[PDB]
Amino acid sequence: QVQLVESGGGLVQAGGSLRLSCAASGFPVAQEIMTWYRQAPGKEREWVAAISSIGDTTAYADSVKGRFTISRDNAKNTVYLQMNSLKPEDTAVYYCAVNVGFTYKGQGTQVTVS
Amino acid sequence: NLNNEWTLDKLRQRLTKNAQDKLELHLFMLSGIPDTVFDLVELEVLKLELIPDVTIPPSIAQLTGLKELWLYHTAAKIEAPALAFLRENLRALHIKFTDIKE
Repeated sequence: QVQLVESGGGLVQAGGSLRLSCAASGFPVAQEIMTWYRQAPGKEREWVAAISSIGDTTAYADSVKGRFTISRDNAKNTVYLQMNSLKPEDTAVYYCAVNVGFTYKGQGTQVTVS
Repeated sequence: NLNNEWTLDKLRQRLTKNAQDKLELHLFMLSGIPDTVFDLVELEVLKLELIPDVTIPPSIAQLTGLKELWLYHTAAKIEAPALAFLRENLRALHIKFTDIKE
């Protein structure tokens, strides 16, 4: 019954900042691996960033090295996808996935970047 | 190239002191185990998370002080000498999985 809803979209050019929320529900289990996937129209799955089950160690793709960041807070069972200094080519609808039986992909919120 | 990437000094800087008072070396989100991690025989607890198509090298026998192995969502193959060394030296095993094959 765990559902992953996403928000935080908008319109902004390069040098912006947004935090996509990977909010989970059902019960507090926000201590697992959250694999982010990005889907620009006309392509297929591409991994963005994953967080260890410990939660203290993680890494992102080399294309977003030093800019992309992820964080989480178990108080309300959500994961924030921190963004800063985004390239104009990152305008896509993202997805966050946690592997508990299924690789659950959320609803997906589009982010518009000029 | 991953074995070439991680030098001994970088791994020793990656060392952690866990709550159980033992030398911890944590590797997360890697294609495989770098063979340089087996050069530091002072390792005590080894944590590996999301390591695909990983085969345990025979070089694991160098880790005399290895006691704890953590396998998080990782299915691993093992060599016969490595299997013997783990059968005769391993103390703790942390298995986190989501499927039988893991």
